[PDB]
Amino acid sequence: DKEIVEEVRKLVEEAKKRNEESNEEVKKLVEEAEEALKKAKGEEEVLKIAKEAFELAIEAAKRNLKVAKEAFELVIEAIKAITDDEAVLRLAELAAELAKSQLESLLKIAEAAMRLAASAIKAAKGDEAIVEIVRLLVEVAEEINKASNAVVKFLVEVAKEALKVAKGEEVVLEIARLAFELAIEAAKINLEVARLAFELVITAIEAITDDEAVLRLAKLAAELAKSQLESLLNIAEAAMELAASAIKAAKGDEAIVEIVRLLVEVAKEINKASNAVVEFLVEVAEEALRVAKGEEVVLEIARLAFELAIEAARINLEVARLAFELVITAIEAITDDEAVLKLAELAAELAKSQLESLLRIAEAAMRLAASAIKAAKGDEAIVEIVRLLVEVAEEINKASNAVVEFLVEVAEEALRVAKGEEVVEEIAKLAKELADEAAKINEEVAKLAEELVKTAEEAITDDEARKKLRELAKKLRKSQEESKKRIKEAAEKLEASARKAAK
Repeated sequence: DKEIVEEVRKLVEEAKKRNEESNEEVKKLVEEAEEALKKAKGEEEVLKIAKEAFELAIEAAKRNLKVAKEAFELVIEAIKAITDDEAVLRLAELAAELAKSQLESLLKIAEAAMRLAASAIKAAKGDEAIVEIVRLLVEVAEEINKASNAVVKFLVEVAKEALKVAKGEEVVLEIARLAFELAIEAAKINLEVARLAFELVITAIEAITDDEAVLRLAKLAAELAKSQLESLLNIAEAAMELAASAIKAAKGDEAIVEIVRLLVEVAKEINKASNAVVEFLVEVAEEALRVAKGEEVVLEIARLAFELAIEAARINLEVARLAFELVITAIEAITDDEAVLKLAELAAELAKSQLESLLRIAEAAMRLAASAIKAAKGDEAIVEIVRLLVEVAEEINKASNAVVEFLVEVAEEALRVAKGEEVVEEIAKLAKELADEAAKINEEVAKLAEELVKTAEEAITDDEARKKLRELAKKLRKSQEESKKRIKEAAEKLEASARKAAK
């Protein structure tokens, strides 16, 4: 019991002092390369130094996983024994502290690699050398996400094992709460390494002369942005299974509402981290549009940033769909009309989050195009930017509709189980408001898009381009009116469900 609770306690301490030595050997490793870069008078030699230095950091990241995986595998073993639920919780808190250490050590590795790339950029005179540096840094940061998610997948595995042994309810809520906070902590570690790597691409831009490399730094920025977004999506998928497994061993209804309530909060941090990395991506594009002197390059930047924004709305949508099936699952294990009414609210709260998240994506692609207009000269290239823009807007309506239909699908299940009359009435109340909040976003998006076509029409002369820009304005109002219709039809389908299920 305590003779093996003390054992894992001593295993975590050494694993944390190995991590403390892990990035210690990395800080010394970076300073050496910085000393060599400072003195090495070369250009193919600045790259070979950064290359093998980035590779040493990638290996040290794979080392931290070899420690954490062997350490987590041991914690699982000590859970196989131990009868006391009062001492599984001890073992569960020890695993959370361990994974928070590996992720802190992983962030510290990327920060040291972040320094090395900047040292490689000063001692690099050619544009071709700068771009090969950033392409090597994106390689390191992409393995930092992969190791960060691996630590998360192995922690939520430790939680799953401790849940099967858990007999008491309050022990389960603690296990769930402890491992949700780690997914949240890991979500912010991923956002930290994104902002760092994005600011390096900025300093890489400020050293570039040609317009060719500026496009290659935007492509390299778009690569990391999808990498950061899918890395957060995997985190969301990790907390989903932990939420489902925490419910299979959940005692009663109050424990399941609280498990879903904690689940929603994680899905929030995923939306707020997704938003923050999309804004960061747009600034790098804005820093790259300001310096671009050619329209053949300006178009390629906005088009790449809009693909990111579109893919952001789709990952915003999957995280919603992940959290919505889980809410449906929780309703299946609820016997109280009070705890099923409190599962519809937390669903309608996760819906308002995805829409405010969708809007912030839209607002980001707005100022992206706005900067593209100013960096564009000629009515033709201006219209194509608006074209690529309302494409983003059309995928904001569709993702909004899908967000509402997912919520109505959840209301349809809570209704079928709500055997009480005021519950049927309450579920319908809090549901139609998300449709009013949906049409409110659909109008906010349109106003935003309305300012942009007016902006484009001002910097336009060639009458034909005005006809093209007029066909897009008609296109945009068309898509948001359809989206407005597909939202009323959802509330109409749902208003005829409190009718059936109630007297």
